[PDB]
Amino acid sequence: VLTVSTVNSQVTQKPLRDSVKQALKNYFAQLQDVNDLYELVLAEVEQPLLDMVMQYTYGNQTRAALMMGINRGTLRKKLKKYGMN
Amino acid sequence: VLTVSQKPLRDSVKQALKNYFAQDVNDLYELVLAEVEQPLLDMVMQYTYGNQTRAALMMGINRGTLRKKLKKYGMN
Repeated sequence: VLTVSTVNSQVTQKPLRDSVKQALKNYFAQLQDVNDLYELVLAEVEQPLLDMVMQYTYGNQTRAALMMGINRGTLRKKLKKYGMN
Repeated sequence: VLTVSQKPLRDSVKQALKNYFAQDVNDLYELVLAEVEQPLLDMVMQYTYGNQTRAALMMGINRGTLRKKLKKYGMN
């Protein structure tokens, strides 16, 4: 269960989606028109995911793709997309 | 651009994967994706007050994809 630790005014522990809700919330007030919010968020999440995965598997695509649950082709598509290849 | 009150959202994702990895995986992608789509759909839908037309435009996806996803997370 993906969770994130944090420190409040005085330390705490909420799921990942919360951080997402906050960023989205914060983002809206930041406006004054959006048109590619999806791809925008995906990228802000796929890359860190890729890093963590690739880091674990010492860049071993195969062993990495097997972890995320996707085929090598796709993985390569994303890496190349985020220029990590 | 997507940050939380002041670092990027990606940092949270990275830490969440850090604590998680600190424990095997088989469908990590979907795991993370759902953890990101639900709140997204939810936030956008609430933002456009249920106006799926504005929502899809805002997200950059067709009405179908939006209905598909919303339905996927029982947000229908």
